[PDB]
Amino acid sequence: TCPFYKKIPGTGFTVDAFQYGVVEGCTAYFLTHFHSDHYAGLSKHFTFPVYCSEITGNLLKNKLHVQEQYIHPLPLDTECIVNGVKVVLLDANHCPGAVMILFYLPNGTVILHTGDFRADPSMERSLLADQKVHMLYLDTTYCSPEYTFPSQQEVIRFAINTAFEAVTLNPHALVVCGTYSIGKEKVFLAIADVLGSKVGMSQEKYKTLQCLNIPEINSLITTDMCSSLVHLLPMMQINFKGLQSHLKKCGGKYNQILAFRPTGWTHSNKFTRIADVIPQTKGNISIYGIPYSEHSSYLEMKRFVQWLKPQKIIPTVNVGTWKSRSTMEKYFREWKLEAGY
Ligand code: NI
Repeated sequence: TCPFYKKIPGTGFTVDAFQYGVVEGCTAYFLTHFHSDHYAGLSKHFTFPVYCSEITGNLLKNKLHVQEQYIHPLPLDTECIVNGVKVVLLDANHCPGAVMILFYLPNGTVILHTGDFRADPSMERSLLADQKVHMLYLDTTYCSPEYTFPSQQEVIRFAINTAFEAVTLNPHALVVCGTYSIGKEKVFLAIADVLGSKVGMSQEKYKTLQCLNIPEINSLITTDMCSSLVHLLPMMQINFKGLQSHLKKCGGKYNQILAFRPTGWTHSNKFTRIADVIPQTKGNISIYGIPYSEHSSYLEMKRFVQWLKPQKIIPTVNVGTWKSRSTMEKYFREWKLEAGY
């Protein structure tokens, strides 16, 4: 059945709740972003109103075939009325089209649902600054102090410099990047830009990227693999076997692969700086795991919450075990006593 942390009290609304069949009492289903654990259940047979960003609505229409009449895209940073309730969509700094949702309840309660987000000090100057938030439905993915990671800018600098050096030493090296969802497009687009190439990819993945309103995209991507020296593959093919296989398919155009796996977190982060990252190598194949995150680090999360000062926090991630739930609740109380709210 639908869990309580997916329901917005005082409304007929749910968030990211498409796999429970008809939710009793639901008048509008919000979708924060186009990731499968959140859209799970949508298809061309869905006949209830879906509220989302423009980009998420492009993916619903083109990838899932949801009928246009049930897609309700809203502009960001704009007061909108949905079934008599004021809402605002805010950029969540997650994947393309991902939003946070502000609900202004008829009784005067204000609720922020972060969806999935990577907290940023820029958020402290959005429409959030303008009123008090009483309840926070929080993306707690990395809510423990072991989770540190570098800025996205530092990670992309490392990837650009590594790729440019390799290909300049060996003009017959191929760069491969893994993907299994939207998000993290900066990794492959930045590397292709420094090398003067388009990114080559499957017809399915090209279609997906063409829904994202990315500026000048026709100039950066292609389905012609032969004309590209940065290839995108399924994350599952980023291993020695899969890459050896791919290299055979390129017909002797290349004699070396340098591959990137943008993971979330990996426990090399507790010890190792970005400067000191090294690949796994076999033969003429090297694989780099780079800590490019689209979720908050522990410190980023803590800063956002201590700035916002909510009266009540409802975690949305890691809620399945008592030990996780109790650990998170202890951090929330620490943050509140340190900051004085
Ligand atoms: Ni996500």
